[PDB]
Amino acid sequence: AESHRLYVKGKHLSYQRSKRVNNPNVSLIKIEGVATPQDAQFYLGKRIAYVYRASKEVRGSKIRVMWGKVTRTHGNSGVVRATFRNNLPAKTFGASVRIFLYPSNI
Amino acid sequence: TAQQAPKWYPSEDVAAPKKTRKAVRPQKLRASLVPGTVLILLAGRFRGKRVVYLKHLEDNTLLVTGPFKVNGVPLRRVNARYVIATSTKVSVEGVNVEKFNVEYFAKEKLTKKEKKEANEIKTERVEDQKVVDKALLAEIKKTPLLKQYLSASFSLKNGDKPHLLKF
Amino acid sequence: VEPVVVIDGKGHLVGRLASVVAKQLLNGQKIVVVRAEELNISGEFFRNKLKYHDFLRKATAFNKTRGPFHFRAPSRIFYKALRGMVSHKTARGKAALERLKVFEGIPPPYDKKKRVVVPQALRVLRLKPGRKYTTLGKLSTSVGWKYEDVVAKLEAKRKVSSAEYYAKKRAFTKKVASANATAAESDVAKQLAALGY
Amino acid sequence: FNSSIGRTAQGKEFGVTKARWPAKSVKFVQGLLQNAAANAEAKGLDATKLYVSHIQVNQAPKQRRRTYRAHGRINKYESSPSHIELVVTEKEEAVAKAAEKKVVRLTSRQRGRIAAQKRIAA
Amino acid sequence: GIDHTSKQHKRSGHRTAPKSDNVYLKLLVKLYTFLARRTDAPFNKVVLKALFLSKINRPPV
Amino acid sequence: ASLPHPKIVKKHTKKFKRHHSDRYHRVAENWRKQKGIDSVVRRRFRGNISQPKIGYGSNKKTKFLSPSGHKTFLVANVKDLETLTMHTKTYAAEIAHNISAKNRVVILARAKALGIKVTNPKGRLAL
RNA sequence: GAAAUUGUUGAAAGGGAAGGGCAUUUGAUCAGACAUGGUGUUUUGUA
RNA sequence: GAAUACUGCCAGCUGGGACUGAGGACUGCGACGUAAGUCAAGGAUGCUGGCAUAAUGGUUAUAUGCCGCCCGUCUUGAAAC
RNA sequence: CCCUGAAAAUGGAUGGCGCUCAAGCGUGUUACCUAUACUCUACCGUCAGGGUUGAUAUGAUGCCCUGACGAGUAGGCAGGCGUGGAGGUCAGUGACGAAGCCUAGACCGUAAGGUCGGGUCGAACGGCCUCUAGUGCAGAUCUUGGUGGUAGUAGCAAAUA
RNA sequence: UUGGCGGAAAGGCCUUGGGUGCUUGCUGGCGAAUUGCAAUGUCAUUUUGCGUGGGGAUAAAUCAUUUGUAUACGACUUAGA
Ligand SMILES: [Mg+2]
Ligand SMILES: [Mg+2]
Repeated sequence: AESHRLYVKGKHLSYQRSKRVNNPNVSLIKIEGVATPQDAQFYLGKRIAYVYRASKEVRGSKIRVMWGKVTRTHGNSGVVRATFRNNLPAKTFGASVRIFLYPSNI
Repeated sequence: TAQQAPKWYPSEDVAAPKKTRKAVRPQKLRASLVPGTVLILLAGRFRGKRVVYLKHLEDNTLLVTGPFKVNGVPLRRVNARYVIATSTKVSVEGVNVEKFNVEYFAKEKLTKKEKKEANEIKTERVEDQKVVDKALLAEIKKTPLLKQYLSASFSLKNGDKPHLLKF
Repeated sequence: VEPVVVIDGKGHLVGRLASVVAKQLLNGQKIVVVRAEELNISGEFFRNKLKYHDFLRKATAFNKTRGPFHFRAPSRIFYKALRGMVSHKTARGKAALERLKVFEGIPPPYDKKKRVVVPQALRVLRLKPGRKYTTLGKLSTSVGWKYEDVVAKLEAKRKVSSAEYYAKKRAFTKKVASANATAAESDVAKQLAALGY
Repeated sequence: FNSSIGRTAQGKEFGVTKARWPAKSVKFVQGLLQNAAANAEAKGLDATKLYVSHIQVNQAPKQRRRTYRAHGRINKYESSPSHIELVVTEKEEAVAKAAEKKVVRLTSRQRGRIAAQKRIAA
Repeated sequence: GIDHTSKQHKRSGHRTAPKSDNVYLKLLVKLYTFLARRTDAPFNKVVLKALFLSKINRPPV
Repeated sequence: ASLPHPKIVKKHTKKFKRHHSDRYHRVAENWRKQKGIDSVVRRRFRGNISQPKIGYGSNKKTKFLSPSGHKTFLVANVKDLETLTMHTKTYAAEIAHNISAKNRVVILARAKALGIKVTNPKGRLAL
């Protein structure tokens, strides 16, 4: 067809933070479509990929991926907490990111 | 001397590990996976394609087929955590899937010397595929539009919420 | 969900719209706000004129040129209210603010596009009926904006052209609705009705 | 080293405003340039492709005198001399080409994808 | 935080393993620490503690 | 070829540097504790440099081990090298910096015969 | 033949200082493990 | 004559998610079993894939998010005009 | 509750933007955010309580088991790192290159520090057990010596040319 | 390709005619495997350079000299085949 998307779009909002101290080890993700923790409970444990590009070709590609997963819900509005192998570079606040449907329970 | 000595040397004998208590009970699959279910492949080379599930294998994998005449997916095994069990059900009674096992799919592992600088199929595999898919498509021809459904790919459109969608 | 969101600023409250839009930019949504002369501020016109005069008094004593700049256009008043809510002195704030452009009227890039509203910042949905409000264009031309009438003339011309568009669109959609109704009650129509479409 | 010197129109060639005419420095530098051209023709160079490839100036040891200031004080009056060196070379052709081999590492999935593309197209 | 009712990390204040470097005294305290550990008689513990003592705590008899 | 060990973890892989060693050239970056009465580093304010303490100490099963898994032992000649004959899987030899090349070839030959790992088998070598 | 301080070359950043801490992107640069004993001799210098 | 709400209990069942795997022959307390034995019972094992190299990682420069006032001294109190 | 009463000097502060059935005031119910605090786990150290001379191989100040604890100026104590020189030892290193110096190269230690590779260089130096002291610097309007910014700046204008 | 309309930042919208390709509106035939149980598994647009081969066009500014409607110096205003 014309669409081939097998993931859900999301936005990298910020790190986990207090009013004046942030914590880069936990990122905050807005998954689009979900507006409550009860709907966000479907997406727990799903893999997340941040997909970006670079000028230098490394192993056949100019596209590099950072992997992570959803761990828990955050707040009352469907924001989730996500942890990555290496933390997200904080210039990606507001950048798009992919939530895959695996590991599936359905 | 440059360094004097250590007064005691540590022993070089490696100890044995303790006797473990982790036996292997078999995998308890989720309830939506019954044989004959149409699955959607979430990842892999054939991602977004709808296949039919036949047999639960020994290494917790699912035996699936396209059929190969419909969408070009051969006889294959997939992971149960990388599929979506749709509610669409066909009957796979009349297919002899006990031939396939974990030794049926062997990669014939490659040596470190054989490096592909720049750049085939088992005849047993191809007539096994031809035996099973002609038994599947006879069950496919009963209810309408299943051949078209299995040939078409799955993809998420704008406005599709997977937490609200029923498959 | 959208590449660019075009917001019709008419009938909106300035602070509530700015707090919606600033969070949208910080999340990464591109926003363009049109018809900035029709924003509303709650309160009397005399109260908001006194507020702007209190703001207008404030300037650097030894050199007025480096003081706070008192911008007079309604779009720049909205930009001031929004820059107050974005942390504009950082690179993240600058990158957010470059996803925004605010206009008086609807310019020709956006007069053929779709305008949306924000229902949690609409005056008729937020204020109690009876409370007094202002129009940002009237306040801005009271404090020194020079282009209130040329925007009105351009908006009159644009509305005439848009009504000429809408008459043809309404005639076409009535033809399409007539054909859909006559091509309903067939077998595919009843099967789609059973399946929910 | 240009703070509080005068401004001039002849810096428009170099996009500056502050420029001067250091006659003694020009005399010493052009004497060294003449000597280097003489060394080049003695060595047997082309004498038409020469450009000044290297030049540097750094500080020699100072030469000190005395200055007499009010209320009977002494201060220094020091000359800051120079060490100058320069190298003229012939302007040659393009330098080099034929960079590194850049051996590639591909996974089995990448190799299967490239083989699939090569099969699926011509 | 703990509301401590005592001084944390304090030594017991009783001298063990005597401060002398006499090798025969160290052999004697090795023998008597074996005896005090395993013979379950109070005499061995008493003489083991008396072996640690300094000179002014060992007056002549 | 080393003895099996747990995963080596460094609690603080960054070097502890003296406060204002970046600021002044007279202040070397060898660690000194701030004994000042108003020192923000001594008072442990947020956003300042961290100080060495006993909590950063390495695991006793992991301490003094190279990433290869051995402990470095400095050697000067063949008789010093021969002390690691029965302890090859725990210690690795390192030739001292002041050994000549014609002795270094002898030590490398004897270590290769005895199966001993040398951590610097490239010093003063000519090619 | 050190440092302060300086010249040239190279790399990098720079909207009213610079420098630092935690974390990661990007660029540059770099260490370690990769044999192992092994059924085995498909073997040459026959062990 | 019932139901339901509210509160409380179950040595009732069951689904999803995250972090951790310390220890290293055996010894103990137990459970299921007539027994042999088995086990979730004094701390993780089983199966599989890719790569085997700057890919992970270390160092360093830069960028970004948040934080970070100049040290020493006297002083009740120092970033101190 | 709101309003009058209610006047100060650079321009100005519910923290700012702004907010009017509030994003104000009174009150109630839930959900949610996060401290170096609490719970569980790992690791480091300290303290305490114990086990273990049996043969083989070492270290009994050793090895092992268990539990609790960890802020700190003035100050006290303990264990260590480094320097000049001395007794002993390694029949130590070295003109096939000692010492020193440079090195956004590598390794070890929580740290003081130690080790290696490369460059430069040219004649002595080191590990361990002990002994000894003119033994560790950022400051003292410290001492001696050297060098900056200021800065190609102030200026080089009395006595007729 | 024909005809319009659009100046707020028009740079886009509509329309006439023919060509050409596809059509999943409906019914068929062949292909796909081996990427081995996943690895973004690579499909976008931004700027520049260098080659082709096809058009298009053949300037000024500054220094120096000069002016004094200007001027500390720069700058400004003039003149000069
Ligand atoms: Mg004078
Ligand atoms: Mg320094």
